[PDB]
Parts: sequence; structure tokens; C-alpha cells
Amino acid sequence: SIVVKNNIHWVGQRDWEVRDFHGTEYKTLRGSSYNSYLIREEKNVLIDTVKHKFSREFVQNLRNEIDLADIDYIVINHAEEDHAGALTELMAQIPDTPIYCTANAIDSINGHHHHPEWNFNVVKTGDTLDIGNGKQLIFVETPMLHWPDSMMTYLTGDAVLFSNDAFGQHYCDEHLFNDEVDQTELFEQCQRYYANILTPFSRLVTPKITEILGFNLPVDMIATSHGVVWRDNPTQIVELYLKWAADYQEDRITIFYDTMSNNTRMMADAIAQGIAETDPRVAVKIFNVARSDKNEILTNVFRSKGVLVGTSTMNNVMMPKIAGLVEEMTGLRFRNKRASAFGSHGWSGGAVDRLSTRLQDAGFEMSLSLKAKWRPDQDALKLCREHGREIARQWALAPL
Amino acid sequence: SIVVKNNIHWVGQRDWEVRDFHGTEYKTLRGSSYNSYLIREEKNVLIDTVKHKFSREFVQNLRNEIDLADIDYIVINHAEEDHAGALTELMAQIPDTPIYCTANAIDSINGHHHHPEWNFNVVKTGDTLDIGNGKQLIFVETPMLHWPDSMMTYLTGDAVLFSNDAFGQHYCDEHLFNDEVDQTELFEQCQRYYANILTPFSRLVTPKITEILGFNLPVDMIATSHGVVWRDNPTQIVELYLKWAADYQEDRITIFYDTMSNNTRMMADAIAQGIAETDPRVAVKIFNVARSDKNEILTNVFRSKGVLVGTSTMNNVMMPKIAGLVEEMTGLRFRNKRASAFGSHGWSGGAVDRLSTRLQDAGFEMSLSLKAKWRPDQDALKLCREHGREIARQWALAPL
Ligand SMILES: Cc1cc2nc3c(=O)[nH]c(=O)nc-3n(C[C@H](O)[C@H](O)[C@H](O)COP(=O)(O)O)c2cc1C
Ligand SMILES: Cc1cc2nc3c(=O)[nH]c(=O)nc-3n(C[C@H](O)[C@H](O)[C@H](O)COP(=O)(O)O)c2cc1C
Ligand SMILES: [Fe+3]
Ligand SMILES: [Fe+3]
Ligand SMILES: [Fe+3]
Ligand SMILES: [Fe+3]
Ligand SMILES: [O]
Ligand SMILES: [O]
Repeated sequence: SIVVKNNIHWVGQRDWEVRDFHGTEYKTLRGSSYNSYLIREEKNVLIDTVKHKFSREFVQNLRNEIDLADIDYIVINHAEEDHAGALTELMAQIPDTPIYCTANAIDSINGHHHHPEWNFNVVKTGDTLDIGNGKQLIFVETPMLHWPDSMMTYLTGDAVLFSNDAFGQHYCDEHLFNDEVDQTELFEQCQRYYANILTPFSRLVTPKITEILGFNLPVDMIATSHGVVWRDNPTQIVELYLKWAADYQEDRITIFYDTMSNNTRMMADAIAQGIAETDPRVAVKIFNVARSDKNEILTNVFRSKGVLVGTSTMNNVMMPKIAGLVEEMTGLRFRNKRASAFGSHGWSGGAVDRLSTRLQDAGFEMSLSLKAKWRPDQDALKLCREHGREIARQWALAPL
Repeated sequence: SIVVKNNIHWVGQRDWEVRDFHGTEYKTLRGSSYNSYLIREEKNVLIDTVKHKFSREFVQNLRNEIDLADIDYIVINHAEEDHAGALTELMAQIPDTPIYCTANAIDSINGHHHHPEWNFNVVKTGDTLDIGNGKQLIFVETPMLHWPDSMMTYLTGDAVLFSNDAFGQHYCDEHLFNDEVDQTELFEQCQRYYANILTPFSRLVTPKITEILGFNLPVDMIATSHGVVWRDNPTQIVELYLKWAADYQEDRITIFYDTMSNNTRMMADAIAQGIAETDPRVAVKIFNVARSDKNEILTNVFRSKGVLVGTSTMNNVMMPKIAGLVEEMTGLRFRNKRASAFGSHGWSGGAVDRLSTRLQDAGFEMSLSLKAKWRPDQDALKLCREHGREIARQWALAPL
């Protein structure tokens, strides 16, 4: 275990090997960590657990820290398996220990563990739990950030906000604190997490943070459930969340596509050229979805003012990876972004219009599509290059 | 080169390494081959070429066989890049050589190569080309089998049908003939090809084969553009195509899904149990789409009387790989098949109904969906098992 601050002990688990979260929907290229915390004042409090995979290690390590019977309260901020996964193993040893959680957390904890006989204590925003020595926990409900059961726990005096998933990132390191790790790697993982997970709830992020800030509670540290503890200028991640939540976009355009014989790829490259030679301010990224990291594409889409999506026509429909990615984007609800569909066809086509419509359903403000037959010759590539020019002009953040 | 029969020489290319066709839409787990044929009678005829990747090898090997100038006619059955890919390199050496192809082939050849100055000779079904020694080529248009440009070429006397893609398979072997290779491996690759490529055109397969058979032309060999030459009971693959085209289905049910935390997986296994303990005649296959070969899933769907597709709810929509696979199936147009959607959810759900509707759009006759909240307990697993029982009864090919 590691001392976070005073009597706050980190008793979590580092995961250097993990590469997949939520099936394979989230790729963790730098592993992850599952942060659990043990607070030892007059009362002993355990905050969250770890992934079920490491329940054996977690309980044993916890034993080496404290007799399990001396644990007074258990706090569950969020009942997703990577945080509440070792709960069944733990409660088997100390079944009478009270669990403090939201009303929705009873549903989700029971939904995974099927032990409704556990002693649940429903908490609501403003509710407190005294732990002695002039210190208390303050609970803050954060529903749909990102689950119905989600909440945060604040420790007075030490001024530590246990924010669970919020402000966290999948970044495994032997060092605990934000000032002890690589800043570029930390930021990349932070933005990757928000873009792929929190984007659809951005309208909820601002008001909740505003509400939390309105409590006028001091914040020395933010101890999340993933990655580093924020101790040096800890509210920097809070400020990033405020920027990211405000329908964030940079002067950037992301192009991605799938292709069966590279014709649509040729179109994508030509479009990009047209953009770059029209507006030098725009950052351009191109991805073949069949050969790229899906989460990296989505992080870029998050950072972009607009996107161009390409597909050829395959059996009168679009290529499946594009349909899949478009489905997922429809769930992420990107806001204030523009889009244009493009791609090649052999005879009757139809996939480009099909894609243009689904992008619109996904919430993008649609510009005209770009189409070509078979492999683009020099004349066709000119038209693609001109399309990029028209897009760059239409989507310009400022004149010229 | 290899002697196919008499003066027919195989001058193609084996591809032991290839693993992806049409982007990554078709996985070639046993590599492939690109069959090109040189007929040397009074006239010298080249039938098809090979993938562009091997154009250098192809032209050189062809040189070792014959002076390129002594080639009288070039036949292009199909202008997809894996057969017409080396055409530009070849025609650079012998630009005056006539190319015999369908009207649609002019569009597709020019569409890829951009050399419309080439000497094209449009052919239609019944058209002939004398090559001397009492032998002639007979052309047969096969539009949308599987491209608009597709055709077959028949050689009289030797009685060889050059069928291009049709009756072919992606199966690389040093041996040329069907009786010289592993029969189980050959069949598997043959069925994989039809299921993933030809399924949507099945209504066209029967009439065209009936038309071709009506010509009363003898068939000693079927020389396709992929894999083996059929010489021993060659029409066996023709008969298989007739069976496969007739909305083929076995007493088989395929279950596939994606899952973020395995709840839908638990549902799938329980459903399968219910089926197996209700109808022992049914063959059951289960696939996690995130961890499985997509083409294997589709081959099974092709062989199945019905399917069950599972998804959890992810940001109010379905998981992307399921949406992608469903999109692709909508293009393949499976016929006379039944389907049922299932999966888990956390709160409001909606993905299971969303999937049920899209399966219906894909052409499946829909049975009721199966839903569960979070992880299924023993009672929930019973309901899943009962769902399998109800499906088995509904989809029974015969009583009991
Ligand atoms: C398996 C397959 C299915 C196709 N289906 C259609 C179709 O339904 N309609 C059409 O116009 N072209 C169809 N085509 C032709 C392609 O769309 C055409 O080759 C296109 O230029 C390829 O674009 P890409 O190289 O970017 O994948 C199909 C091609 C293949 C290989
Ligand atoms: C990223 C994510 C998004 C989710 N979105 C929804 C949702 O929109 N509606 C809902 O009812 N449940 C939602 N859930 C809850 C899951 O559907 C629930 O955990 C389900 O039981 C998981 O099924 P599975 O393990 O087969 O993937 C979401 C879960 C995750 C991890
Ligand atoms: Fe979570
Ligand atoms: Fe988490
Ligand atoms: Fe083809
Ligand atoms: Fe082919
Ligand atoms: O999580
Ligand atoms: O092909």
C-alpha cells in the first residue's frame, strides 16, 4: 500500500497488462490501475474495491494492512465491475459491514453480485458520515457521470475528493501522483477517456462541477479510481473537463474510411490535400478504420470541428466497420460538428447517401457528399481535391 | 507453368501469404491463388491475368512461356483487380492486342486502368472466337455473378469452362486439380466463398446455370480463377451451387453477440442449453463477434435455419460490431431464415429492440426478443433457457 495523505492509504491494484475494457470497445494501450482507498481515523473506511480478476490479491493485501473486522464502513462510488468486482469476496469475510452508496447503486450492486441481504446505506448529496478526529465524509450524487449509480465522496480536513471514474484515466505507473508521471502521456490518456466515455454526458458535466464548486469545499487532492492521484494543482483536470464539456473542438478535421480496393483511400488523400492547401490553420488526420485504433479515431473526432467519412458501396450498403463506427458515434452524441460523406462505387452505388443520412442521424451538420466511380483518374482526383477546398472554406473558423 | 489439358497452360500465381481480401472483409486463412490460362492452338489466347501485386512475376513468367508478341487474343472474364491487376503492365508490352470482354467490362477495366485506347471487343452470350484446329471459344455473360462485367469462357473440344470467380475458392496448394487436394479443406473454402460473396445473387445463380446447362456443352474441366481446376466429377461444384442457391439451410442455429461485461454471453450460453435440451437435431454454434472470425460466423449463418443475435445497450444504442455485422447481413440478403434478438441492459435499455428491428430490415423473420437486467441470476438464466426452448419449438423443421 501507499500513503496518499496522512491516514489515507492506497490499497488498489496496478494493471500493466490490460489492453481491453468494455469488451474491446476501449483499448488501454498504457494499461490501467484500480484505485481503492483505506482511511484510518477513529472509524476505518474502505472506498471502492478493484476488478474481480484481482479479488484474491485485493483481499490478501487488505489483510496485510488491517484486520478486515476492524473495517467500519465500505463506500461504493460506482458499481461497475472494475471497482466493485472484489466486493463479493470481501463481504464473504465481513458480511455485516455497512455499504454506503446511492439508491441506484443498490440496483447495480445487486444486479452484479446478487447479495441483496448486504447492509446498504442509501446516501444523497449533502449526507455526511463522521469518522472521528474532526473529519467526516460528504457524499455527492453524480448520476449519469457516467452511470445512474455514480457518486463522489469528499473527505473534510484532508480535503480529498474521491471522484471515482471522473477525472481519471487509464495509465499504469508505479508512481501515484500526477506530478510524478509523464505529463504528455497523462494528458493523452485523460483526453482519450473523456472523448470515448464521457462525451455524451457533457451537458451534465458543467452543472455538476458548478454544483460541487458551489459547496466551497477545499480541494488538496483528487483521488480517482483510475490512474494518478491529483495533488499538484489538482483542479487542472477539473478545468480540462469544463473545456472538454463545452462542445469542445479545435481547428482540426478528421478523415476516416474503409476501403476494399483503395479507391476511397485515394479520394481521402486528395480531399486532405485540398484542405491543407486552402486552410493551413487546420490540423488534418486520416484513418483507415480497418487498420487503425478506433479509440484514437474517436478522440480525434472529439477534438475536430468536422469529419469526413468514406465508404465504398458493398452489396448496396456501406462497409460494416463504417456502419459500426457511425452507430457508436450516434451514441456518443458529438455536438456542434460538421460532416461530409464520400466514397467510390462500381455501378448503382448508394452507400455514400446511406452514410450521409446516418451521419445526420448521429447529429452532424451535413455538407454535400463526394462521389466517384471505380478508381479516380487525374480528373477525378482534381474533383476530390476541390471538395477538400470547398469543405475548408465552408468550415473555416475565421475568414480566409 | 502447368499443363491443365492438351495445349492449355496454367500461368497464374499462388499466394500462400495472403490473409485479407476486399480490405479485411474476407479473411483467406488458407491463402489463395490467381488462375490465368494460356491456350496455344493456331491462335494463342491469354485468359485473365493476376493480382497487381504480382504483375512483375506474371509478365516475366509469361515471357518464359511465349513471346508476348505471339499472343493473339486476351480474354478478361472479370475486371476485379485480383484478375485484371497485371493488365496495364502487360498491355504496355503488347498494346495492339485485342481484349475480349463484356460491354460492362469496358467500363470496369477502364475504371481501374484508365487506358480506354486499348482494343476492346465486346462479346455477348453465344458469341464465338475461332482459335484453330477445330476449336473455338464460346462466351457466356454472367452479369452480377458477381459483378456487372462477369462472364465465362468455354473452350470446345477440350470442353473446358473458364468460369472465373464462380465455382472457385481461396485455397492455396501446389497441386492444380480438385482430386489432388484435401477434400474437406476444399469444401470448407468453397462454401466460405459462396456464403460470404455469392449469397445475395442466389436468385440469379439457378437460372444462369440452367441456361448454361441448356447449351448442352460437354464439361471435362472447370478452370476457375481461384484455387483448383475441377477435373474429377467437375460438375459436383455446380451441383453444390444449385443446392446453396436454393435459400440453403441446415438444421442449425447460430448465436453471436458482443458483450462489455459478459452478461449477454451468459444469456447466449443459457439460450443454447435450452435449444439443445429441446431439439437434439439442431446443431448450435456460438460466437463472440469481438473474438471470432466474421466470415466463419457468416458461413454458419448461411448454413443455419435461424440466428440469435445479442447485444447490450451502450449509450442508448447497440454495440458497434453487432451494428456492423447486421449492416453487412442486410447486404447479403439471407433468405427464409428466422431471428431473435437478445441482450442485457443497465437502466433504460433499448438496444435489443433496436437490433430486432434491424434484423427484420435485414430480411429475417423475427421471433420475440429476450431481455435481462445486469447479470442474470439463477432465475434469469432459467428465463434465458426457456427462451431457447421456445425458439427450438418455433423453428423446428419437423414436429417434436
Ligand atoms: C464485394 C463487392 C460488392 C460490391 N457491391 C457494389 C454495389 O452493390 N454497388 C456498386 O455500385 N458497386 C459495388 N461494388 C463495386 C465497388 O464499390 C467499387 O469497386 C469501388 O470503386 C471500390 O471502392 P473502394 O476501393 O474504396 O473499396 C462492389 C464491389 C465488391 C468487391
Ligand atoms: C459504456 C457503457 C454504456 C452503457 N449505456 C447504457 C445505456 O445507455 N442504457 C442502459 O440501460 N444501460 C447501459 N449500460 C449498462 C449495460 O448495458 C449493462 O452493464 C449490461 O448489463 C451489460 O451487458 P454486457 O455485459 O453483455 O455487455 C452501459 C454500460 C456501459 C459500460
Ligand atoms: Fe465506470
Ligand atoms: Fe472505471
Ligand atoms: Fe471478383
Ligand atoms: Fe476473384
Ligand atoms: O468504470
Ligand atoms: O475477384
